[PDB]
Amino acid sequence: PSSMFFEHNEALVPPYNVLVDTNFLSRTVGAKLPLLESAMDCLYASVN
Amino acid sequence: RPVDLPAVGRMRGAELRISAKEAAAIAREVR
Amino acid sequence: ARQAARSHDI
Amino acid sequence: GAKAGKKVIVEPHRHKGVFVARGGKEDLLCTANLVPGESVYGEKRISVETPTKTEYRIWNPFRSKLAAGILGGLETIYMKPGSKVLYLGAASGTSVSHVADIVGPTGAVYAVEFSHRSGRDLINMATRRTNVIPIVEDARKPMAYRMLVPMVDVIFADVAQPDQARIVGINARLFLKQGGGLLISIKASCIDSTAPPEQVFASEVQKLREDKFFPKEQLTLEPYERDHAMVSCVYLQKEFEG
Amino acid sequence: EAARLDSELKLVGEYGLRNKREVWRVLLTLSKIRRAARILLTLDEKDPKRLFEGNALIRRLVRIGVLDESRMKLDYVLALKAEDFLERRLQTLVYKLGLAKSIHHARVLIRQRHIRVGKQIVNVPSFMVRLDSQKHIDFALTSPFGGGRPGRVRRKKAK
Amino acid sequence: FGGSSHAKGIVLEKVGVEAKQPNSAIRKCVRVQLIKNGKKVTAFVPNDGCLNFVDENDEVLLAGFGRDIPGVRFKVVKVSGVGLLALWKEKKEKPR
Amino acid sequence: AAWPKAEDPALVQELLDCVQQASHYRQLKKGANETTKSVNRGTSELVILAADTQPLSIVLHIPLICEEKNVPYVYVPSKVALGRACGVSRAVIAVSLTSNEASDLNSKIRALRDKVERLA
Amino acid sequence: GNVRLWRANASERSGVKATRQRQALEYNNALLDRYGHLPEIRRIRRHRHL
Amino acid sequence: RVQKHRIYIVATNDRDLKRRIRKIPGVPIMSVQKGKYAIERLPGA
RNA sequence: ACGAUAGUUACCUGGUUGAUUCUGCUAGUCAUAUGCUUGUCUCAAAUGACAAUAAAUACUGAUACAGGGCUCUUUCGGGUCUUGUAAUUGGAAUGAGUACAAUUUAAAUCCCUUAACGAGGAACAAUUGGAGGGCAAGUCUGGUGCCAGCAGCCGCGGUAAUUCCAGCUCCAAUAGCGUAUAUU
Repeated sequence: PSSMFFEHNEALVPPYNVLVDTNFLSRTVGAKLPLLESAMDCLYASVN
Repeated sequence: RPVDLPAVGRMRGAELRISAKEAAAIAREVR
Repeated sequence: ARQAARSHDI
Repeated sequence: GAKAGKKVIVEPHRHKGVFVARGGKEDLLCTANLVPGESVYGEKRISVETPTKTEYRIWNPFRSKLAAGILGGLETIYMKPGSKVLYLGAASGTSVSHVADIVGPTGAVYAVEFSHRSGRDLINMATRRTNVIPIVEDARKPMAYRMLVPMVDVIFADVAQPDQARIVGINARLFLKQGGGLLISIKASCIDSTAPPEQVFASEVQKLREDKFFPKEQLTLEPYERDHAMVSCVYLQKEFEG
Repeated sequence: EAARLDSELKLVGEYGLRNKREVWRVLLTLSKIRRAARILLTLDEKDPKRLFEGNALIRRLVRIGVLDESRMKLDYVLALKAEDFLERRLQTLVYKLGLAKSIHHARVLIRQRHIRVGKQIVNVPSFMVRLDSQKHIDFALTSPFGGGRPGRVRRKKAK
Repeated sequence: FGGSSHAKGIVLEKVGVEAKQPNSAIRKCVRVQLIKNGKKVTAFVPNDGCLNFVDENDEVLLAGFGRDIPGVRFKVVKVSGVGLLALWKEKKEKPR
Repeated sequence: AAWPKAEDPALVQELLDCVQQASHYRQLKKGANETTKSVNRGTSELVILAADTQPLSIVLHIPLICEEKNVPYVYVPSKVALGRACGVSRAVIAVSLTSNEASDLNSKIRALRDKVERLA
Repeated sequence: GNVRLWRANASERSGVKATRQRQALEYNNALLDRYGHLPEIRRIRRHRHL
Repeated sequence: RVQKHRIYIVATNDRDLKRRIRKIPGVPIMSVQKGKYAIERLPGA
């Protein structure tokens, strides 16, 4: 695929598009974590 | 594990036990 | 503990 | 280079109409010319004397993104000989001439130019080749030629406009048969300069599915143009024709 | 991890740095500044601490010039990138200006003291060049390409 | 062993001095007597050449050995206070 | 006829600013023939055409190939100011600044081409 | 939190119908209104999974 | 979807899903680690 | 008003099993010991690799010649087009070092000025780990002949003799890194 340099993605730039999994969502709100705050936390990046 | 249970302590029915150390642990996180 | 391990090294 | 007068042969290409002229050190793309023996833009053309009248025309891929996509090897461009082909973006009609040569004397091309002088070139090529009718008006307002375009099967589109998805949405809604086939050209720098182009491509795709298409193939026409993506999809159904 | 390694290898290639040590230096500084950007987003709008810190920091960042002057928003300050940072790196400005034929060529010039920023010679190719200082990047007067003496090899074949 | 990361010991006898295969580990093994506990164990040297340098009754530093004879846990690292690997690269001489 | 004319409010000055930037960065082709060859080779990022030029058919025939290639072309009302903004000692009526893969001038081109894209 | 759209006439798809298609479906309908009470056909019309 | 576009960052918590996406290159992996989030294969962090 | 005058207007179908397909098959410690390596500049825990700061070991051509070079899902298969060479030459730039002086200073050193020298590799002499491939009139061990295994500086001669994979290949870190144990 385009912009794929040998198992490195050069196109992934903030605002990072992330995908949400079911079990991810489940255990996160189990862990009482504000999803978007914690996402901007780990990323230090603007997310959609 | 059930997702609805809060994590500050344990729950029996509608009763939530919170030990003195956990409320003092919240007393550490506020300061 | 680190002092104990250091002493054993000595 | 592929200098004039060399002896090359022509063989069929897997899409109907298009042939491939291979010879010596050069292999290149070509199409049967309807109006025999007359150039369009000083394009090169290939003669052949069959046991006279038959002559082909080469395309430059660097000139037409349609050509470039075919060289990249799209699956199918839906425009078989006989198929009514709407064009969008009749940029003086070069690729439009090529696509007219594809759809032949039984087909039809309806073209849209918005600029006037480009349109003069366009109607000139229409005056030569009878199977293309021009339409010079604003492609954003398909009310402007709803009296003039009947139901076509394949929409090519290559306008450089930022509202491109909603443009093709409305033109499709007014001019496409159930089981519509379309190709569209994406200049990521024209849609959104800042973003990474692959995501630009994705957003275009999702707007198109929002406008009720189904994408089925997509590629960067890379070694002929930078940051353009050809997208192949179907209107309103899954398999192509019907 | 192959993504990390291919990424850093690509970075040193497009900007011929010396090592992943230099790369991780640039990365750790990016981490500080994007972390400060994130905590500034953790403050809310029309909070005067957020207003003052944000305008001061974006002023700092367009003053060094790595931010484009068109955009002045903390979202884009958070969307900043190390490609822009190594574009800001001194030697890459030399190669972009065209005083050298290659990036390694320009790094050698900065090592053996041919180019100056404004007044003074700088030996280090990783100097932070500001937007105000990007103009005055030229050869030394002591450099043979600037003037003065013809040079060592010129002298030795002229002998 | 013990709590330490290294151990000093005394070369008893390079058992496996009658070996047929060069790089076999029973060639490369040597019984040592760790000093503080006075205990007999056996250890491996990484290379037969270094086995040629090592002789008896020399103080031996050794450590853990972690990655045809699995179970020998130690490997000799320094003899008479000198680095076996530096001898093996011929960097220093061995004090006798 | 020159309906993609640029307006006064600092738009024209931004054009001349990026023009001088491109003359320095050597990413600029100049004069009608070289602009023609650059857009023929498709390398041009954007093309700027004067409007005070003795009869305008030159900067009218250029937008034909600009309409072919679909490159942003824009009308500026002072060719002598183009000459000064390029640093020529001669008045220029046609200029074409091309694109490279690594520059912040490229971001300036992106902003400028978005502005003229909203313009026309 | 859904607004679901269901059909009535549990099988009777929408669409304009060709003449024999709707004659067939009206035929089956009134055919039921005769024979709905036989045990066999009654059970496989009342059989619905809950 | 990830195969088709290759622009996202997936956030899951199954290790088998993790193996699956780890099979393909160039995708980063988010999982909460009971204190916070935890990113696996993104280099810019 | 036409509509179940005793809602029995109920129940009369709760759902084994099996097959196939698609996935699945460690890193941090201001933590101690120790090893290896150290050309420049600042800096300093107790002169200094304990740290920390910046960065040399070179840059650019031409010409000649060869035709492979790589990749990888699916591999006696596919995918992509200019790549190389212990090739022949040409150019420049020089900082470590060498160093007249001047200056600094209680006297010196260092800093800042400074004339002159100071690159062709066999050198102005990069390191540390890991993995791999190639081998004999050699050795050792196993066996229903030639196979296999481990291995191999040791070979017939020969030390002023040899000129060998002629400097084999690849991964990592790089003026720092390895290993042990405790670990987390």
